[PDB]
This record gives sequence, structure tokens and C-alpha cells, in this order.
Amino acid sequence: TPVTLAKVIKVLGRTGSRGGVTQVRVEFLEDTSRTIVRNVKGPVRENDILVLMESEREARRLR
Amino acid sequence: LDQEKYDRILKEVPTYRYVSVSVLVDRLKIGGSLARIALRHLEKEGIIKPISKHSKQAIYTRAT
Amino acid sequence: SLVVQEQGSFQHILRLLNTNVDGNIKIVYALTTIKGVGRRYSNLVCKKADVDLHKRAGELTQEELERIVQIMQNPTHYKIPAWFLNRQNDITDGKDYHTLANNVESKLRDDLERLKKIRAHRGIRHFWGLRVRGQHTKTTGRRRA
Amino acid sequence: LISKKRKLVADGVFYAELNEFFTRELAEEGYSGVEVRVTPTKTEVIIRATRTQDVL
Amino acid sequence: GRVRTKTVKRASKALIERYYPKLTLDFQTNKRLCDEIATIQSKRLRNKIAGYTTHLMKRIQ
Amino acid sequence: FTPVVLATPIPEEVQQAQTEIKLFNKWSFEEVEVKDASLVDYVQVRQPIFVAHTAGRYANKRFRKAQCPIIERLTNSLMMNGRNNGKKLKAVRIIKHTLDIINVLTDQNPIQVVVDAITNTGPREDTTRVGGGGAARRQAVDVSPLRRVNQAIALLTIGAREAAFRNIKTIAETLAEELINAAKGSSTSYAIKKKDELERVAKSNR
Amino acid sequence: PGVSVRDVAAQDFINAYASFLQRQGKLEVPGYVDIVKTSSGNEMPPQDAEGWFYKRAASVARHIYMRKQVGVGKLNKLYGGAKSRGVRPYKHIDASGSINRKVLQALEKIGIVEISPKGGRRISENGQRDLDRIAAQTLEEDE
Amino acid sequence: AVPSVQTFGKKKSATAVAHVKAGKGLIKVNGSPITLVEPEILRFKVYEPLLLVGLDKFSNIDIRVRVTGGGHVSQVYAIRQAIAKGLVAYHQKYVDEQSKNELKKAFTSYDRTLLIADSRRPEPKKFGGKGARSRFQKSYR
Amino acid sequence: IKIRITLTSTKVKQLENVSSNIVKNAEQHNLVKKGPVRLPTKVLKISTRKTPNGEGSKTWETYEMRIHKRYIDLEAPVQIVKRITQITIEPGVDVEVVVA
RNA sequence: UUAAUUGCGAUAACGAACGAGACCUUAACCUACUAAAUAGUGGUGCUAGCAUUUGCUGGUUAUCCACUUCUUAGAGGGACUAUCGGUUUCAAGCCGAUGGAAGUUUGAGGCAAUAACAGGUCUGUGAUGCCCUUAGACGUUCUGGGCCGCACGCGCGCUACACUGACGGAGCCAGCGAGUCUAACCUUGGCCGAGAGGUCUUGGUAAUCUUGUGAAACUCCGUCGUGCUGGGGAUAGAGCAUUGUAAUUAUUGCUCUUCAACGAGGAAUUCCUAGUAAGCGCAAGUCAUCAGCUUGCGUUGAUUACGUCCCUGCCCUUUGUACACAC
Repeated sequence: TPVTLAKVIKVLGRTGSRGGVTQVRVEFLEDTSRTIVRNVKGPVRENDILVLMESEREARRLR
Repeated sequence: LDQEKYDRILKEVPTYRYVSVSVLVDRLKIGGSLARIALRHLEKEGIIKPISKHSKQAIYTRAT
Repeated sequence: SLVVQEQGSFQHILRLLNTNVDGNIKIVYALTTIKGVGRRYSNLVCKKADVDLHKRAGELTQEELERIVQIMQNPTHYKIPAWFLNRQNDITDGKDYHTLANNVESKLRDDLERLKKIRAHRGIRHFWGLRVRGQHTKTTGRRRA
Repeated sequence: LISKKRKLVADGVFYAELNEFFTRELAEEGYSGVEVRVTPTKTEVIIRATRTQDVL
Repeated sequence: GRVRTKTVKRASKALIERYYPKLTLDFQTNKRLCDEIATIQSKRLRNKIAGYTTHLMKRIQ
Repeated sequence: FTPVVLATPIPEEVQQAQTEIKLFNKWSFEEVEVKDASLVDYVQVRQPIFVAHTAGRYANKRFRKAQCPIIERLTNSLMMNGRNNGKKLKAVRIIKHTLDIINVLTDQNPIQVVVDAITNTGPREDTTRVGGGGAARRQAVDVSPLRRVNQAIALLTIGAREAAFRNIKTIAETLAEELINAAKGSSTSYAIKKKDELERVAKSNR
Repeated sequence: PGVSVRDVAAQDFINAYASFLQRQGKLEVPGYVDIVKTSSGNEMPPQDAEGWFYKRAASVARHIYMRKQVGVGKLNKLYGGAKSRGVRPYKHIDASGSINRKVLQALEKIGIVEISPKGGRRISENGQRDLDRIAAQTLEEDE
Repeated sequence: AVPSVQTFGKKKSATAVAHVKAGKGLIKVNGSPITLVEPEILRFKVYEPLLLVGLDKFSNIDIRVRVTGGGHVSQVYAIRQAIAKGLVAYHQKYVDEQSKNELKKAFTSYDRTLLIADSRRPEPKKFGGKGARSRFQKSYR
Repeated sequence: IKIRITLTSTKVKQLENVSSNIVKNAEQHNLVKKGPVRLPTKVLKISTRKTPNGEGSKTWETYEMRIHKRYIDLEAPVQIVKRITQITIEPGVDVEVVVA
């Protein structure tokens, strides 16, 4: 079980056929020039904590 | 309660860091009724101390 | 402090009234297995016997079980009243009776034949295997045959 | 004699007795409505109609 | 569903065109002032109509 | 500890909770540490609750659910199975009962390690399914901060009563061993070997 | 000081009273104590069945205290409970009137209770004294 | 004219009449001490309005509370605020302002319901279901 | 003399008017008196199926109305009850005399 | 953008009407008014207890006095989305934090546009067009059965399938509503019987009496044990009572015995965004009697969103139509 971390700044919109999956812009603290979207199964909003397993591999709109 | 297990009970119950009715049943091959008398006898006898004797679960630990 | 170590008088199996009853359990709930004795009925015979209710079936001296047999044989002369017998006010003599495992099946079968020979409504329903209580078998009670 | 709740509803159905009976009998008389007033001893019933010369 | 209807909107703009210095930026002082110059025959209705005009004094500031 | 009594009999072992080192009514509350950065500001330990029985106005709004203490939220996730819907005082008694069961095995201040028992409970990543229709193509996503506190607290109880069906052991003695299990990453709890199967599709769907 | 039955625990009150009425059994012992279901809503007799008339006598003595007038219909309504009437759901039923009447007659035999004005039963002068006195000694038992 | 104030309190349907007066500081419910509340585990919770500010200033105030209506937790919720509301009333008659504000701040900082009544109230049930939003079980074919 | 008056009705305006008239006459002279005790109104509701048939979705309704009763008691000898015999009765409200 | 042609905006709209909205009721607050032994609070007198040394617990309408805080409704006040900061021609509108009883139209109901179904109804009328019967009448009345019935398939519901349990004890809290007169209701209390139940009386046309409906689910004590067992009461047998002119295919209740399936159930399907679901009980309805049903009421009281149009449907829209009592 490796370790990596980031966090969210602001929410944009939803994805998924049923509208449950949410992708939201995130940011990782050190070396603050780091910014990619990442989908989250649950609910997010501004100033939350992102958490994951791999380092950097984003996804996009779930059809 | 038999006799050959009486010696086992007295020499082995001050070795559980947690003692309870369910714990005695699982790891001693002792029924519920025989566990109730064992825990009430031990709490009255000495050593282990009744930190919380409550309804249906006598929460209990080891005292040395 | 109430603990008694085992001495050797405990027996696994018991043999009462031509029926098989298991031990290692409470005597108040031991006689309930035989046909014709329920939970409340077993409570009264045990209470009237004064045999230290909190006792296992296995640990029992042979001084008490046969007494339970004789008290339950004719309870009415022994102060258990008329409203504790299943066959209260019997249809043959009017006296009170309490059937046992060798009697609940014979008297019920005999009562079935009593109502059978008179061709009354309940007998033919019982003969057909149908409900005689007047319930609804349109949807309930279907997996019987 | 009778509970006020039962007295009032009995008044209401009695009130409904006049409404239909005045409507059914004095329909031609231009019947409009009935105002029922209760009073100790004597009581008065007020009727509304167009051809009042005929209702008398 | 806090969006107002037409009758409150049209009535609201009727006051300020001649009642600018009376529609004070406080709701409590003008929630009953409207009744004195606008004849409203409902306690419930007179509240939101006073509320809408009070809302515009906030933005018109 | 200002030992003053009033004209009603008050046993002074009750006035020691907050006019002292303000610890939970019978357990030390100050040494409570989070072992994961994922669930900061989402477990509402600090402030304390005397009994997790605040029937407050906490669930009407979207994100005011997590502002009650995790102890309070931990109560809620236990009354279900229909038979025990509602009847929350049935739970608050047992959680107050079982919290001393951690404070003996290398005491560790149970509330300190209650949070340590959430680091591996919540799924590290679950795989939401694309619309599709068929083989159910599930592409793996990371999870929200909330769903490692909000449904992970449902993962301590999603089937935790399957070890309480027609068996001798009571409810309160179970979570004690599973508590450190989520703290050490064990191989015999529920919430931490069903985190692993919840992400058996760990690094394949990217 | 100012101790009373109101200031003693309900479980403490019965256990202390259970000892007193079992250590002294002058009052009486009915003939059918061992065959009572205590209500039609019950299913099995109490498993104690050795005393169990002192436990009931203590509770009604407590019930008589902070209440003013209690008739036979008051106890059976309170002492009743739900019964599994077949597959039909639970329903509240009254308790046994005869046992309530017999225990009430027991309280009149000793003299702690008596017939009250406007019906019901009240607290006798001597009954109130003792109920307070035994309430005083049970507090220092745990002291 | 014995120093005395009166307050009240509701949680769901309980009306806890907090009769407050002056005395040696004896606190009881229905004439019974607070060592006997009901559930044996909310006993620490009903002590909350007393301990949050301490028993130091409770030695000269005594409150009578009589409660009726709702379930056991409902009355227990009624006593805590009624004696708390009665405490504010006593601070609203005799003791200085600076002391009063600190206790009131301590009451509300921990939780808001000690001085604010719960506005939640079961609304009437509706036809077409057992409750208001619950509905009968409907079937197709 | 314990003459007591009773006022029962459904609509509220008429019973309010007569009670104010009664208390105004009571206010005249001295007539040491008690104010109008307000009995708690009981809503008389009945649940009825709207449809006369059985076909259609389940639809119930509540048919209810309110009854307000207020009683006023007078305390002095027969001097007052020779002028209060005048009936200030409106449709709806009803009056009744009760003594002792 | 809003639950909403609900609003800003537009362009040839300028304006207006119904509905929604608006209106009313219920649940929320009023220590600001009116008051109340048919609701109460405190004190003063009489009476009992504890320790008595100070106080506490109670009872008392002809023992009075002061008040409406709690319980009542009467007129009213009160939230209107108010303040700031973010989004928007910076307009409607949305979001987060700052008073509170309340910032999902405060919550929910009542009323609830035009228009259609050849939707149900002739078993609701003494209003029914038409046909039929119309005197051994299909009209009325009287006796006995039927509407309950089983080789079978489905839908509403209740017990369930053990320990967050079963059983026996103690503490053990309300609301809606109902209740007799020339008829015989709500039944308090006393006595008898284990119980159902019976007898003698009491009060009530009702905030007063039933009723503080002292209800169950709830907690503290105990017995039990992982055992189709103490779970479970389907299956019957015998006896004891009530209702009714009459109860047999037991109305129903009570006592004893007999103690089967059920072991959390495979496609699909149902209701649900807060006191909501769910659990539990109560009152009312049908009643001479009988709730496993319905309506209302109260109690305990979760998890959890704060969104979407690929399904299940609808709304506006585009376009085609040899159709216009219109697939």
C-alpha cells in the first residue's frame, strides 16, 4: 500500500451516465505547480482533502 | 463443573488480560451457566477486580 | 459461593415413562420433551416436588425422578387443581384426566373415531384431511399433499 | 339533556331539513335560502323568496 | 422557489418612483409604512410587497 | 478540582469531568491523534460529547452531517436491520460500554486510536462504472475525503453483524480486536480486508 | 435528615424491602402463590416462585406513596403487558385482579393502607412512618 | 417575598415547569434527587448544565422541575434546558452581569440546544401511506 | 345566587360580539365578576372517502368544524336578572341559564 | 434562473386575464394585553412523616390570598430570505458565514386553469330516458343454507427465522378522539373468581368522570444458551366465560396439552431526502362481538444525498402526415 497525496481547490461539474461520478480540479501541497482533474466516487466541494493510490494518472468523462 | 477442570480454571483464569462470560465460553469449552458462576465466584474471591459489572456483560480485566 | 464439583452420578441419557429424554439441561425444561407435558405443566410438578429447581437433568439422585412420576400420575388428589389437566371433564365418565405420551395419541385417535362414527361435520372434514377449525384453505395450507 | 356536540349536529341536519323541503316545495315561489335562528321558548325561521306575495 | 410574481413586481416599482426618502434601508421601519400609503387588505401579502421594495433599496444603494 | 457540593446528594466523581483536565467523562480526550491526512476536518473529535446523544438539527443541510463528533456519528451507523431502526440509546450504551476494551491492551488511549482505526477502512479507490450496458466496464477513480469517513463508518458495520448471527459472542467485544486491526493493517478484520477487495482492481483500470 | 422513599433508588428500595418482608413473614402467605401467571398477558410464571409476594407488596407500597388514590383497576392496567396472541401483533391486556386484590388485602391486614375518601386507598399514619424509616436505613446500607 | 423565578421548556411535548426559589441549593426532579434520572447513562448528560459552569455558584439556588409529556429521553431533554433556562432567569434577577455572560457563553459554546428549543415537530400523517411521506406498497400485474 | 351563562357556537365573530356586550353590561354598575373563561375548542373531524364508488385511487378527506364555548357566572341577588333578560341573540350562538 | 410563461432580458410587443401564485387551517414563539377551582403555580391556615438543629416530601375547596410562567384560545406582533463576501448585462437568480421558533414556497394540507377518457357508478337516492316483471310478480315478508368453500397462481398485511436475543421482575412517559334520557354509553370504586368474566354501587351531556387513558417498544436486576433449542405459534383436542332470538363449518376471550414449516429466502419490484424511513403502541371507523384492514395520534428514532436524463413518464420544442365523430 504505497502513499501519495493531493487536495482540491474548486468544483466544476459532474460526470457519469447516472450523474453520480464527480470530477473536480485538485492540487498537491509541495511544489504548488501541480494541477490536474481527478474523478471521485463520492461528494466533494471547495477546500476538501484528496486521497488516492497511484501518483499521477488522470481520467475523464465517464460515458 | 467437574473436578479435573477445577484445577485448570484456578491456574489459568489469572492469565487473561480480558475476562468475560463470552471469552470463557469460547476458549475453555464451558457453557453459559457454568461461565456465570465462574465469573461471579472469581469476582467475589479476590485478585481480579470488578471494574464494571453491568447488564448482560460483566466488563472485566486482569488485576495483579 | 454455589459450585459443586462432579462426582460421577451424572448420566447422559434418561429413561422416563417409555419416552427418551436428554440430560445435561435444566430439569424444569427436561420433562417438557415428553408428550403431554408443557412448559407451565413442567413448572408446577417441579415446584410442588421441591427438588432445587436450579439443577441439571444429569445431576439428579434417584430419589426424585420417580416421585415426579407418581405426583404427575394422579395430580388432582395431590392439590394440582382440575384446570391443569388437558382432558378435563372427559366425555366417557365426566371425571378429570391427564393423558401421557402413551395416552395423548390413543385418546385423540379414539376421539377421532368417536366423531368419525357419528358422521358429524367435523369428522368428515378430519377424514378428508381438511381443516375443521373453519379457516380458509383457498390460499393458505396448500403444500400438504 | 343532550350533549352540545350532539345538539349542534342535530341542529345542522335539522337545518338541512328546511333547505331541501323549502327548495322542493316553494321552488316556483323563487326560494333562495333559509336563516334559522334559535331562541328560548319561541323561535323564528327566516325564509328568502322572490314571489313573497305567494309564499304568504 | 423564492421568485416573486407579477403583481408584487409591478406594485413594488410603484412606490419608489415617488417614495425614495421614505423607503428606509431597514425592513422593520417600512414593513408597515407601505400599509399607510398602499391599501393592502391582507397581512400576509403586505409583507412580501414591502420585502421586494426593501430588496431593491439594497441593490440601488 | 473545586470539590464543592450542593444540598442534593451529588457524588463528587461526577464533577471531575470538565473542571479538571477536560477529558471524556471517563477517558482521556486530549491525546487524540489522526493517523491519516485524508480525514482531517471530517472526523469531528474535539469538541467532546458527554454522551453521544445530541438529537440536534444536524442533518437538514448538505455538509453539516460531519460537524457532529465521530463518536456521535459512530453511534448512528449501528442501529439498523429493521428490528433496531431507531432505538439509539441501545447503541450509546454499548459504545460507552466497549470503549474501555481498548484501554487495557497496550492502553494507547482508545479515542486516540479510534481515528487510527480509519486509515485503512475507507476504500483507497473504488471503481465507478461507465454507462455502457453489458460487461459493466468499471474504470477506477480515487475517492472523496468524505467517503473514507462517511461510508467507511458504514464499512465497520456493513456486515459486522454477520459475526453476531447465532453465535455466543456479544456485539461490544468485537470492535476491540478489529480496532487495532485497522490500525496495524491486519489480515482478519472486516473493514480492512474488504478495503483490499474493494480495490482488488487497484492499478489495472487506469 | 430529610431522607424519604423519593430519595432512594427504586431497585434499592425493593431489594431492601425484599429482605425485610422475607426476613419477617408475619403478614401472610396465600395458597396459590406458586400457580399465578401475574397476568393474562404473561406466558410463564416467575422463576423465583419462592417469595415473590413480598416483591409485589413492596412495589404497591411504593406506588401508594407518591400517588393519592389507587383502585384495583389502576394496578392491573399498569402491571399488564403485551402478549404474543398468536401470529397477531402485540396488545396490552390487564393483569390479574385477584392477586392485586389479595396483596391489597395484605396491606390492610398489617395496617399500612386503608380505605380513602372518594374511593381508592390512601396511606395510613403508621404506614407512612415505617415506609420512611426503612427508606432511611437502606441509604446507609450503601454508605 | 422569597426570591423566586419561573421558567419552562419543551423538547417534543414535555412541559418542564422549572420552579426556582432561594435556599441551601437542593436540586430535584419530581421530588427526587438527580442520582435517579431514568436511563442510567444519560445521568452524566443531565448533569451537563450544572457542571459546564461548575457547582461553585449552585450553592444558593434551588430549582423545582415537574415534567410531563413525551418519551423518557424527551423529559430528560426537558429538565436540562428548564433548569438552564431557570438559571438564566436567576441571573436575570439577582447576580451581576459579568458572571451571567460567561456562563451563558459556556452554555452555548458547547451546544446550542440548552437555550434554544428544538423546532422539529412530527407533522400530521397522510392518507395513502402509514406516515407522511411513506406510501402503501403498489404492484404492477 | 350562582347564575351562570353559557355560550356555544361554531363561528367566532358572533360569540365574540355578544361576550363583549355581556362584559360591557357587566362592567356597568359594579358587579364584581370573573372574566370569560375560554374552554378549549374541540375540532369535530370525520374521515370520508371522496369517491362514492370503489374504482379509482385511494383519496380521503377530512370534514371538520370548530365549536367554541365560553361560560360567564354572575354573583348577586335577583336585582340584575330583571334587565339582562333582554336577548342579544344572533344567528348561530345560543344562550342558556344555569344557577347553582 | 426558479418546484412553476416564476422572474430579468428580447424582438414590432403594449398590455392584460384564469391557474400557479395569492387565501385559509394545523404544528412552531410570545415571561408584551384579556382572563380561568370545569387547567393550574406559589404562599398563608389544618393535618402526617424523616432526622429534628435549619429543611424536605405529601394531602386538604368553602381554609383563603397574588399570578398566567407552564394548559388553554381571542385580538395581535413576528421571517421579509435581513448583513457581508463570492456568481451574473455585475439583472432576475444561486452559494457560505455572521439573529433565531423557523433561510428545502417555515413545514404540510384545503382550494386547486381550459380540455379529454365514449375511465367507475342504473347495487346511492323517492331524479334518472328506454325495455322488462307487475299478484303461484323479478315487489315485500318468514325458515334454512351461500357469500368462508380446494388440484392450483398471484396482491395488499401480521408473526417470525435468536444474543442489538427469549423469558420473569422493578423504574416506566403522552397525544388525537369517544362516551346514556326516555335510552340504557363511557365505566371509576368495593367484593368474588388464576383468567376470561360476574355482583353491588359511584361519577359524567363531559377541560371537571372514564383518563395522568401510568400503553408497548424503552433502561437496571436475574434464568438461558448457539442447541429447528427456552426462538416460532401454524396444527389440532378438552374445559371455563362473554356477545347475540339463535352461534355447529370452534364469533370472540381465558386455562392446559399437542409444538409443523421457517434456518434472513433466485429473477424483478415497491416507498423514502428529515423527525423523514423504520420499530412500537394508542384513539376513532365498521360493532351486539370480533382487527392481522383504513384514518388519525403519540413514542423511540438510522445510514445518507443536496444531483442526472441512458431507462420509467411528463412538460416546451422541431418536423412529417392521402387523418379531422381525429391510429
